[PDB]
Amino acid sequence: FSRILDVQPRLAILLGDCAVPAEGRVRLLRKVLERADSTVNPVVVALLS
Amino acid sequence: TIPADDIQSAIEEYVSSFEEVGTVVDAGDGIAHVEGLPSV
Repeated sequence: FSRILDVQPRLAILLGDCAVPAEGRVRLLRKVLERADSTVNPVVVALLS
Repeated sequence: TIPADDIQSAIEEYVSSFEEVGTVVDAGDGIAHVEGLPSV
């Protein structure tokens, strides 16, 4: 996930919004993650969120 | 086995989810600092 996060850093920067509330942030994030289920493990999602 | 979907239009699913008044934080001696006002 760090690979896919760095290689296309657009998603990285749009997650770096300091002032913006984080509910939409985590929504966006998990959503992009479980867009596919190659991430069956949920604890990774818990950590990153 | 990674989410290689490359559907970053999923960012669209979120972008589409989206009067300016600031606040004096400190003042004195004729100078004032104003928090907020993102488009001044």
